[PDB]
Amino acid sequence: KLSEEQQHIIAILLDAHHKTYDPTYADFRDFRPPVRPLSMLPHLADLVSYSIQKVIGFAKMIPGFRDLTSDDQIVLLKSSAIEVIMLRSNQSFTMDDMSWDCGSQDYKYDVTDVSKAGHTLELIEPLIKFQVGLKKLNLHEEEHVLLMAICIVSPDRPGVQDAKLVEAIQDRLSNTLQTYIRCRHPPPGSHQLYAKMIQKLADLRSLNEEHSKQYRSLSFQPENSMKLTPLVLEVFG
Amino acid sequence: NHPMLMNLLK
Ligand SMILES: C=C1[C@H](O)CC(=C/C=C2\CCC[C@]3(C)[C@@H]([C@H](C)CCC(O)(CC)CC)CC[C@@H]23)C[C@H]1O
Repeated sequence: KLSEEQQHIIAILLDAHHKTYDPTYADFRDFRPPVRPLSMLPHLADLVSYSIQKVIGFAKMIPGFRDLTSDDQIVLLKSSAIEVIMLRSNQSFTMDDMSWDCGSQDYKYDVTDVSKAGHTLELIEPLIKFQVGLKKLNLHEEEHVLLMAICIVSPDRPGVQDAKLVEAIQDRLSNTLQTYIRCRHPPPGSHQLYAKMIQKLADLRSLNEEHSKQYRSLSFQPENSMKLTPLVLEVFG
Repeated sequence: NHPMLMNLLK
């Protein structure tokens, strides 16, 4: 049985995601256009920049998040942004041809497109494997939103100060999730589903680390960092 | 210092 509090948490997170993820992708017309050797860097930098803004807007709505110091909010968002972008992108990802399909041909991104943003298969191959293994969980939208919120409120991000508080917020989300699965996810889809979802959070840490390495390498060249956005530079370094 | 992230967080 989901308590009243746990049902509330899910309603809040569903709404927060609905208010921050336009599944029609209408705002993509505002990005510098896709061109198809770092020819996708302007478009994809704009997409990621927009996505960071949407991730922040979702985070602010996570119950308990606002109770954190303004400093702990910052550290959590800086370290998780790329991971929550990779998670929320699973909604446009399609196993049909292993691409992110955002409404139209111009806005359909494949392995070649990511490599034309400056990344290598060292990143891209595990990223597609992650997206595939995530889609294969066939998560309920309730689970998807709890996983993103649990990803953001992680007490072990380096620089976190009030870890005991971040832990308490996350536990209340983790318990909600464990209870949701038990109450509302029918077998066989439910079999070790929580353990599997937690495994996706570890896979994201490894994705974050390789993304960071390639981003530092990309952005060290002032001519590439010139093509990024002020928000990407601020959040990614 | 993260002025833009700070502003977006309210
Ligand atoms: C609204 C959304 C749609 O589901 C589409 C989304 C797709 C996310 C993607 C697919 C293409 C390649 C992206 C941008 C990845 C790459 C490695 C980021 C590239 C980067 O390092 C970002 C600064 C250089 C342009 C991260 C997430 C990936 C973001 C998501 O927020």
